[PDB]
Order: sequence, then C-alpha cells, then structure tokens
Amino acid sequence: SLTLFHNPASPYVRKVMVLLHETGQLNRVALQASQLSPVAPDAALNQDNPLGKIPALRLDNGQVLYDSRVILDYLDQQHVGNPLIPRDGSARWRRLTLAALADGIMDASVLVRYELALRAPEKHWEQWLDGQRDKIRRALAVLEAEAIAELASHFDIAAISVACALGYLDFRHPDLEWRQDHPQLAAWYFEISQRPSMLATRPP
Amino acid sequence: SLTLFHNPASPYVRKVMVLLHETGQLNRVALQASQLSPVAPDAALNQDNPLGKIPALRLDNGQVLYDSRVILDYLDQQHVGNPLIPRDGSARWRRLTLAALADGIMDASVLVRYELALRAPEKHWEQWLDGQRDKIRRALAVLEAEAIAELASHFDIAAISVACALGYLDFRHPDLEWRQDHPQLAAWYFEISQRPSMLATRPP
Ligand SMILES: N[C@@H](CCC(=O)N[C@@H](CS(=O)O)C(=O)NCC(=O)O)C(=O)O
Repeated sequence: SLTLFHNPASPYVRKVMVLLHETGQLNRVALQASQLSPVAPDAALNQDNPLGKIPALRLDNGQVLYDSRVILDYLDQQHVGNPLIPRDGSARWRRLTLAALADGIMDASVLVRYELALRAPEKHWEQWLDGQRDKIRRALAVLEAEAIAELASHFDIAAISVACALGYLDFRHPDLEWRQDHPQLAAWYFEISQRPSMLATRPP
Repeated sequence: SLTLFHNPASPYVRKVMVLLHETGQLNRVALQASQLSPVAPDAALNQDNPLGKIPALRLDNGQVLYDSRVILDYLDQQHVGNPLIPRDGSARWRRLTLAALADGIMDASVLVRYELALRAPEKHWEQWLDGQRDKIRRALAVLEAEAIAELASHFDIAAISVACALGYLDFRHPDLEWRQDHPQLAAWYFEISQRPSMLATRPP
C-alpha cells in the first residue's frame, strides 16, 4: 500500500487528502505523521524526500513521489473515474494554471507563517511581510473574477487547490480577512466547504 | 505566436528556455522583458499578466499559462517525437519527482539569495538559511547516489531542471561547493553545460 507523510495543518497535504476522498482512494494510503519546519527537520521524512517537505508519497514498491503536484497527478491516474486533472487540450492548461495560482498563494502564506511564528520578532521585515501579503491579495483578486463562473465549473484540480489555499488563510491568516472584499469567492467557498471531502480534511 | 514573460536571471525561466531550444520551438516565441519582484509586487502591470508571474506564457489567442512546470508540460505536449516528460509508466512519476527535487533546490536557493541580498544583515537568520542549505545538500546527495544514470539517459524534464538548478547554485551561491562530494554529478554537468540550449541561456 501507499504511505503519505502527513499532518493536518498542511494545505499541500490537504490537496492530496481531498483528492483521495473525492476519488475513493483513502483506503490505499497509510498516514505517517510528520511535525517539521525548515529549522526542525524530520529525519524519517528526509530519508524519503531530501527536500524535507510534506506531502511525500511512498509507493508500494518503495519509490517516493513529491511534491504535491506530482503526487496528485499520480493518484489521479490510478482510478477509473473522471479525471480531476484534464488529460488534454485547453482545459488542461487553464485548470493547471489556476491550480498554480492557488499554490502560489499557499507558498506565500506558509512563508509568512514561518516568519511570524518562528523568526525572532526583532528580525521580522515588515516590507517583506507586506510584499507577500500583497502577492496573496493580488491573487485573490484574480480568484474573485474566476469565482464568477470558471471556478465552479468542476470540483477538480483547480477547485481543490484554491479551496485548500482559502482554508489555509482562514487557519493561519484570519487577519487578511479575504472574504471582506471578495464576495463572489466567499460565496463559492461557502458552498464547496460543505463537500464531504472538505469537511473531513479541515485543519486543527 | 507565443509570448514568454522573460527574465535572464531566473532559473525557472531558464528551464522553459532550455526546453524550447531542445524541442525546436524557439521559432514560436517572442520574449517580453519582465522584472522580478522579490519583495513588493511590481507596480507596472502588463494587463495579460496581472500577477506578474515569471515565467508566464501567453498563447497565440491570449490565454496566459504559469508557473514554469505548467508551461513546461504545455510546451512538451506541443511537439511530436520524444517527449521530455513521459506520458505514462513508472518513468513519468520518477522523472517528475527528479524535476521536483531540482525545483526544490531552486526554491531553497532563491530563498537564501533573496534574504542574503535584500534583507538587512542584522535580520538574517542563520539557522533558517542553513535549514535551506541543508535541503540543497541532501538533494545533491540523492542525485549523486541515485540519479546519475537516470540523468544521463535523457536530457529531459528531470535533466533540464537539475541542470538549471546547478547553474543557479554556481551563479548565486558559489560558497556552497557541490562538485567535491558529487563528482559524477559534476562530470555530467560539465558535459551538458556545453549543449547549445545551456550555453545560450546562462544567467548574466
Ligand atoms: N512544493 C511543495 C510544498 C510543500 C510544503 O511547503 N509543505 C510544508 C508544510 S505546510 O504545508 O504545512 C513543509 O513541508 N514545510 C517544511 C519545510 O519547508 O521545511 C508541495 O507542493 O508539496
């Protein structure tokens, strides 16, 4: 069977968990708990993913896949349902670009979390923090437009990725109050939060 | 024709350029010079690229793709013959994981560069910087121990990504010596550095 390095905070892990739920493949995956940060290595994880990041997926044959987008691609090709990642043509490119937009939000969000929670306050750099927050805000604006119609078309790779990014803002960055100025996105997210796969994968 | 939002220092742009050379698709592309935004997002927007993604690829009919991994997939699917990303088989996820290893080297390398170059010295956090350097070192060790034959077998998505990551280490982090403990990787890099795709795309 498969083994996924996991913890319930990670929104990248959450993408994987949501895809597993949606595709009926939770039964294939043992969870290996990991607590970690860039200054607190997990030695067991590092033996499998030298980058020291989660998610990482150990296959039945012992090979390891990372990062999250590689794992999601692998898992999407294992089931016979409709794919969550379009296999060809225009949709493939469009939906993977929205997924990358969402990953960029997560990347900035995690960096701001680590600076605020781990770095000594006297070493915080406010202009850096605000630059990351502004990159998140600009991406949210594009998502507001996408929430008009494109986002809701399918609960697929793009929708999962965006949903996990918004859930992570709620969890670690409520001060960004993303709903206040993004009502269309707020409505979309309120709906997709009720999906069983989202309810089962919320952070602590 | 296509437009690539381009910067010559970025190793992520470099992967795209190398793949365009290697697949014979430079005759498709016009470059549009674009400024990296390490701290505050750029105040000058191109309306097709409101998030200032670099690389970003604007298709013949105006859709814009990003990030580099999405662009690489798109471009690889636009030519016939030998794909540089395997379409299926164990090799697909093996080569994509090796590419992700390389992207992780680049990610750690950029974080270290931007902190060292842009953040005030008194606010540098050495244990954080070393945690990122340790990702790089562990990843190099995996390449040397596990990936030499793989890299040599095909100058593909994995090899291009690794090559660009090593070029970026030489460019921004020559203090991080990597050739001594990874002699096979060093020899391979010396060889592939002479490919026209690599010579043409070296950072300034
Ligand atoms: N490109 C990767 C990013 C994973 C990541 O940053 N994960 C964080 C945990 S966070 O999501 O809770 C992680 O592993 N941090 C540890 C570290 O950076 O040392 C992916 O898409 O899987």
